[PDB]
Amino acid sequence: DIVLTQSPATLSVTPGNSVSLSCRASQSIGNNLHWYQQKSHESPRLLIKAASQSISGIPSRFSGSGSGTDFTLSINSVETEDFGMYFCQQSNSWPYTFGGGTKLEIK
Amino acid sequence: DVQLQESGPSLVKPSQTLSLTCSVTGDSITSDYWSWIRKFPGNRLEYMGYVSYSGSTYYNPSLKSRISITRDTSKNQYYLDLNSVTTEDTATYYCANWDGDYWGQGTLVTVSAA
Amino acid sequence: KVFGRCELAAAMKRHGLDNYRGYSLGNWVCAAKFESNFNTQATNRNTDGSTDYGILQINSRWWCNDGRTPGSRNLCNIPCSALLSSDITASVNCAKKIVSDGNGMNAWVAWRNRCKGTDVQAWIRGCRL
Repeated sequence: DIVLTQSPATLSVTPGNSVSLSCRASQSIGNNLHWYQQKSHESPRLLIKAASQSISGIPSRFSGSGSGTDFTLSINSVETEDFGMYFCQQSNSWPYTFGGGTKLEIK
Repeated sequence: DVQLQESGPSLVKPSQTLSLTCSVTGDSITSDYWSWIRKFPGNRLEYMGYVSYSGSTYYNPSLKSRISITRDTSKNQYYLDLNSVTTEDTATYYCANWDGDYWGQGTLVTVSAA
Repeated sequence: KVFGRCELAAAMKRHGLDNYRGYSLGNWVCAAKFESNFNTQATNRNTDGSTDYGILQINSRWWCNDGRTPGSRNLCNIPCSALLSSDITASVNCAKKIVSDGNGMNAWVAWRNRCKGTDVQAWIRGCRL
């Protein structure tokens, strides 16, 4: 299957700072990568679809870039509400797979 | 607006069939593709499969052909069956539409001999 | 807008269609060629009361809503009128959902009649990609 790697798996940041989370695929997936946010006790929330397409209702500070095997989720000026898990998922090939997730934690 | 909601037993026995129901409110299930995803203890997410409009299904090979996804238009819901479960099937099960815009609240299903 | 063969192949590659769900890039370029002749404005009404829209001829009975078709399901949850832009973004997003059904690219009749079984790779050959 396509393996998605999210490293670093944990990221410590101070609110107000800008960060980028990585997601690399074992084989090219075009732009078919979606980013999810999952705060404890909650269902995942789709943030970005097709690698860079914006989603209505999602804060503007979230953006995605990349293509092929290397993708990035960027957060401009991290807010406290942003702390939690972020997962990338590919839909280029079946079975759909998820990255191991990156946890955004405060310093 | 569309809302998804999982329902079914939270505790099941090893070797039995685990079954869950996703109730869709706000629109017809005949207007989308429908999936099941589960999260294991440890932040590990697994896409189980989905059923598309034609009724064709795609199941994750990791499930070793023990899964079945069906629908019922008259009740506006779809289902998940997972046969011969083991403690390895304990997880939080979620139903979501194919593109991921809508997710259920998720339901923890524990597989235990007791 | 009318794309040039290579121009669309590069656009489709960028839009993540190369090897999407087992279908190589040539399949999509070939499909666009015979479905709409690379024309993003292509619009053809059908016998069953539906109409096919855009570069990839998306149907109004199953995929998009044109508000005048019997038994509309709007699986792509988008107005057909929104699939006629020079920007192929919307047609690609919907095309991906279409091909994700078990029927695959067989949803595209012209592709089935003129591309399936042929050397589809030929459609991206001789192109800078």
